Amino acid sequence: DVVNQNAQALNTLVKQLSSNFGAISSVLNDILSRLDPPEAEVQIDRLITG
Amino acid sequence: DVVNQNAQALNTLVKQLSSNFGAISSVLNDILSRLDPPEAEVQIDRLITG
Amino acid sequence: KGIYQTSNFRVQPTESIVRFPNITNLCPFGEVFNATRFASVYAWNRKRISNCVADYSVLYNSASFSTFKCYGVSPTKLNDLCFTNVYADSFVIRGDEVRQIAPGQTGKIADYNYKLPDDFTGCVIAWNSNNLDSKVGGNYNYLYRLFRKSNLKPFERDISTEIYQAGSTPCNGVEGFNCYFPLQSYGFQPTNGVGYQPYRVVVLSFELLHAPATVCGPKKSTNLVKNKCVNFNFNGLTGTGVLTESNKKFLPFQQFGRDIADTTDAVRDPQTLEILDITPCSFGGVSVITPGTNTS
Amino acid sequence: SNCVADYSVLYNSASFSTFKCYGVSPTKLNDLCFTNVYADSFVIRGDEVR
Amino acid sequence: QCVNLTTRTQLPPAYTNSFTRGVYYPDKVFRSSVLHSTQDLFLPFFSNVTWFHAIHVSGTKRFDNPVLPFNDGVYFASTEKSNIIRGWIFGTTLDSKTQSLLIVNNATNVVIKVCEFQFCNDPFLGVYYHKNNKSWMESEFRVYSSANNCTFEYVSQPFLMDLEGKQGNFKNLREFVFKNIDGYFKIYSKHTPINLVRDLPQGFSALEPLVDLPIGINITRFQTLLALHRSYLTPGDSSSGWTAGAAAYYVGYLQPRTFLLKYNENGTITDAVDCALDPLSETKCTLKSFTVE
Amino acid sequence: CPYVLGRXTCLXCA
Ligand SMILES: CCCCCCCCCCCCCCCCCC(=O)O
Ligand SMILES: *[C@@H]1O[C@H](CO)[C@@H](O)[C@H](O)[C@H]1NC(C)=O
Ligand SMILES: *[C@@H]1O[C@H](CO)[C@@H](O)[C@H](O)[C@H]1NC(C)=O
Ligand SMILES: *[C@@H]1O[C@H](CO)[C@@H](O)[C@H](O)[C@H]1NC(C)=O
Ligand SMILES: *Cc1nc(C*)nc(C*)n1
Repeated sequence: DVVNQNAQALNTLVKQLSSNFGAISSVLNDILSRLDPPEAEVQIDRLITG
Repeated sequence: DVVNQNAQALNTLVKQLSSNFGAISSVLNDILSRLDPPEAEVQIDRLITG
Repeated sequence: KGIYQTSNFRVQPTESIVRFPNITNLCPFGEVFNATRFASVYAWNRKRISNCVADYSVLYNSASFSTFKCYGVSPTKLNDLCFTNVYADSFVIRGDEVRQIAPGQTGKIADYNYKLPDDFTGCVIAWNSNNLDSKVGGNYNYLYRLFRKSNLKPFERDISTEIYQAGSTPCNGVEGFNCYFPLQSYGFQPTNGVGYQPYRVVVLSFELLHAPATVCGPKKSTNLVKNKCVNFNFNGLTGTGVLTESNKKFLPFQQFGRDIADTTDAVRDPQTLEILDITPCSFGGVSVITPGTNTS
Repeated sequence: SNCVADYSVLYNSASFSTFKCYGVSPTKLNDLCFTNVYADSFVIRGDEVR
Repeated sequence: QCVNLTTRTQLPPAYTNSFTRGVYYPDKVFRSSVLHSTQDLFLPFFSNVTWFHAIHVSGTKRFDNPVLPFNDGVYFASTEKSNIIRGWIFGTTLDSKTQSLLIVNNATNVVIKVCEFQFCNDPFLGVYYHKNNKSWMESEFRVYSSANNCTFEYVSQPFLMDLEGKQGNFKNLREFVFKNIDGYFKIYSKHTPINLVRDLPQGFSALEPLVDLPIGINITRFQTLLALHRSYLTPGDSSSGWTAGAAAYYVGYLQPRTFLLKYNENGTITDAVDCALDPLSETKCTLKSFTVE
Repeated sequence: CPYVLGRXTCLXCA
């Protein structure tokens, strides 16, 4: 159970990188290649907080 | 004390639904009846985060 | 004295790579923005744009756009991107109704003639056309839908000419008292004040970085290097990593591949249709053992 | 007070150049009721409309 | 010209089970060896789908082309052996007062048009069997009486299309999903080789995306266009002297549902969970696993 | 004018 809980916590941490957290996307590179530094700053701030 | 702590935690969780969390309101339906889904979505995201 | 963790071992990119599809023709800027005739707003014209380079700098000699507003994309990024399916919606409105060609807007044009979706990705372009669409006796060839029983859905076109029942007596297919024709003529004159003058509107709609793209900006493609940490630009999608050969079998409607974290880890190269796997260059933790800065 | 806010009858003869709502989306204006309605009317020049 | 058919035998409508069909690819993004959850307009698992026949026992005679609602999208399944279902009609009032979408296969091209068609009450296509040449040649195309003031047109490349009225088993299953969102008519499709006599078979097939048409019209009703057969063995006038080749089609309706799709190692969707079917499937979607302990 | 004042697409004329 200890090994299962630790592996599940790490895999949940990996899988939580797919969330948007209220931003337009979950990929940093997709945000950076479609927006100028101001609106990219807003969306990356949302992703950073999440 | 254990019973009172659990009941107080549940009542605090219920009473925290009245907070605005930086949005324009605390009611979901009042936000949804005054705003289109673009301008509603920011307030709903604030309530969701809170 | 002790052992301390530090930043993980990172490798910097060596060069930059741009991979765009082989497209030579320019996009029909003359056919879209310099057409001889424009459609009415109730019968707005939709044109499909494909297999070309969006070099809008050639518009700089003869555009003079008064309204240019993009929604899903910053304008300064427009030269560095690729667009999957591009549609141009062309019509003519009044000068006062240009503000109704924004999403989430109300008004006669936004409700009965032309509506934009709430999630709209694209750019609205509008310019004054008083020197083209106005004549001295009055140009009445541009129509708008004044009467309708309900609001239009987004990107819906209504070309019906059924007689509108404005009161309580039924119309029986004929016009008369409280029974009006739904289409009405714009009155365009050169002596009209601004806001009563004709405006040509082109709305470009596209979808970005999720499908294979065919319209691309004026970026020169470079050579494809592998097995090295590089900065890549695949069809407008930028990033950093090592590109290697892949055994992934992409379906013909697919361009990108994603893992469990929903980051792009596979791509189809647009020039030579081969599948590449993207792997980040930074890997491996680093610790430092010291006997103390005071000691040594 | 005591009237129906059917602004579609303005579509015949108004031709507004500036229309900006602040506490409410325009598309929600047909679905709401309004309590303390006041209209402030005046005349300025164009450069002060902003 | 519009011909109202006769000699139809009236039977009550039939219904069957959709099982685990109607699943399509939600996006154009490759995923492999993953369990991906997404919400979209899906046909629910084990849905009551409507069953329509084209048969001439000779002795019931069924030629089913009714006008059905469109709702939030349509799942269409066709079990055929010899090329009876040729296309569909989408619209609201299906006359000259509104704009309507024709999708048809007239045995030479695929025609997709968006016009104000004055549609017939009984629209159909026709194949004539020639005894003197042992050939099946297309003769009739009675879908609309007029088409005026219209915007979207598409004609595909020409082809030679087999029209012999074969007998035996239903050999081909063709599944489609039609959606009408934001002025876009999205068509998803998949074809499967089958061998069965009747009813909709159980099984899984992921419908790959076919097309998105920018039609920009209002769609509430739809109607399937079938092809009948005429020969020397079926005498009479145009209204009565006809027969129907055997075919079946199945209609279901999509609603907003959350599905859990399974991408295998090659990137093909091979299984799915409908999270709102029963609490077992809700537990499956919460666990992100198909197996429950 | 395509129509007279009050009729057709010229309802809002004069
Ligand atoms: C002919 C239509 C081509 C469509 C290409 C896809 C969209 C890519 C961006 C194109 C921008 C449109 C022109 C913008 C010109 C801006 C000039 C100005 O601000 O004065
Ligand atoms: C679509 O058609 C139906 C039936 O004709 C009608 O009730 C509905 O209002 C139409 N939709 C729009 C947006 O006009
Ligand atoms: C076919 O039937 C419809 C409805 O019964 C009728 O309106 C139409 O006139 C008929 N057409 C012919 C050719 O009989
Ligand atoms: C099928 O339709 C196309 C498009 O109208 C036409 O060119 C062709 O001749 C038709 N073929 C037959 C057999 O009717
Ligand atoms: C000549 C003309 N035409 C229309 C439609 N309207 C007016 C007022 N005048």
